[PDB]
Parts: sequence; structure tokens; C-alpha cells
Amino acid sequence: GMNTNLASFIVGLIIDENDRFYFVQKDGQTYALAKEEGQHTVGDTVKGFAYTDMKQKLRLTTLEVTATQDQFGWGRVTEVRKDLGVFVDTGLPDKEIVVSLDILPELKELWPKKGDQLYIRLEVDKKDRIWGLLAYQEDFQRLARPAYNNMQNQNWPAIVYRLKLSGTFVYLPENNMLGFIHPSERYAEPRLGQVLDARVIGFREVDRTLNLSLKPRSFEMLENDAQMILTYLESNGGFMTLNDKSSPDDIKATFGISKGQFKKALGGLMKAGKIKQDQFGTELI
Ligand SMILES: [Cl-]
Repeated sequence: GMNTNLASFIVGLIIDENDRFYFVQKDGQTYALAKEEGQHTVGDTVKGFAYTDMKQKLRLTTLEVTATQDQFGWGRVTEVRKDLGVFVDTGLPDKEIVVSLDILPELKELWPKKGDQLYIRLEVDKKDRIWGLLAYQEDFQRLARPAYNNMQNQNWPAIVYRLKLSGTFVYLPENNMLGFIHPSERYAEPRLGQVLDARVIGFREVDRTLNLSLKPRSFEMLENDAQMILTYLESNGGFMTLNDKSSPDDIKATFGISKGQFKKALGGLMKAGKIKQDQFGTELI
């Protein structure tokens, strides 16, 4: 029947080698381990992950393995075949994993495309074929940690993992956080696995997730003095001690302009939604 060692970690005995491979025996079958992965000696045991390659050969790898039967791993979509599903590269040598069309959206416009990213685990069927199973919301919730509430107006990459009529669920891989994009904050329907450049536009307290947009920042024309102050804030950590109550001397020493000119410039930045002020100074927002 089926080879229950496929897509699993095994300890096998190295029984032979050639210039390219160690040949590893386990339960009457021989698995080929690429020599370039590391040195071994014939007659010793070796631990690795057993699978089959695209040439139908039994393989073992000692490299780090991400997607297994028990653990999810990221894969890059390498090929779309409409009558089959999508192929994804999770880093198994000489093996890409098929995610079946039966677990992809019905609508082809929502399928992953080449270059998209999917978070999958492995399954072996009764014919010893490996397939990829998509993570669902609960898996992303287990992976991620609660978002922080100090990220407004930052941009981050965001990977689509779940599609709904109400909006798009995304994972932020640089941050290990979850977010959401309402339809009004994007253009075309995102596809499954699409990698987006998302801007933080709010914080959702109930589940500590980020509200995100794909829309451009508001166009806001700034006069020269306001632009000078904005560039200064961007270069000085988003903060300065100066505000509309500062002394003429301190304003002149830093910016070379009158207090009236400075107040007009801060007013322009306020109206443009770029700053806020309090007793401690002016903050970029
Ligand atoms: Cl809330």
C-alpha cells in the first residue's frame, strides 16, 4: 500500500554512495540524499525528510524543511495549471508541491498567480502523491501576534491569505501581524496569495489587527516653508520641540523664518493632516 514514510522525518542507514548521492535505506526502500547537503559516511545513520522528486525518485533532504504534514511553510507559486491547481516551491530539493484546484477559489481571477505566496502544509494521498493544503484563519491567528497601535501611516508588505465579500485578510510577514483591507480601500479584488504594499490606516481593538489601505495618500500641496518643516521632521525622528508657541529666537535659529511665517507653515501642515502639536512640540503623523 502507501509509503507512510513519505513527507516525514526518518532515520535511515547509508548503504551506498556515488559522486552525487548518498543512498539511504529505510523499510526496504532507498532514498537519495544529495552529497552537496553535507558529509556523511557509508554505514552510518542519517536523519532527514523523505519525499519524492519531480523525476519520480525517492529522496531524503537534511536541509531545513518548512512545510511538512505537521507544520505550515511558505511557498512561492511557480506555475498555474487551470485543470490541476498551482505549483509552489517550499524549498524541497527538486520538488514543487501542488495545491489542488479543489481548494482554490472557483473564480480563476482570484487564483494565485506565478510569484504569489501561499502558506501550506503537506498531505499524502493513497497513490503516494504529495499535495499542499492551505492554512485557514485559525492557523494565521495561531502564527501571528497581536498588532501594535503605533503603526499609523507606515507601509508594509502584506500577503493575502483569505478572501471574503466584506474584505481581504492579510498577513504582514515583516511584523508577524494580521490585517484587513475593506473593499473601499482597494481597487480590483485581491487574489489569493497576492503580495500587497499596504498602508496602516487604523487599529482594530477587538482582535488587535490592523486596518489597511492600498489607496494613495491624499494629495496635499505644501508651501515651501511647510515642506522645509516636513523634511526636517522626517530627518529628525518624526519629532521636534518647536511648535506654534515657540519663541521667535528658537524658530529663527532652526528655520531662518519669522514666527508668523512659521505659524502659517504649521497651519498648512495641520490642514494637510501631516502633524499634530502639544506642549512638547510637533509630531509627524
Ligand atoms: Cl474594536
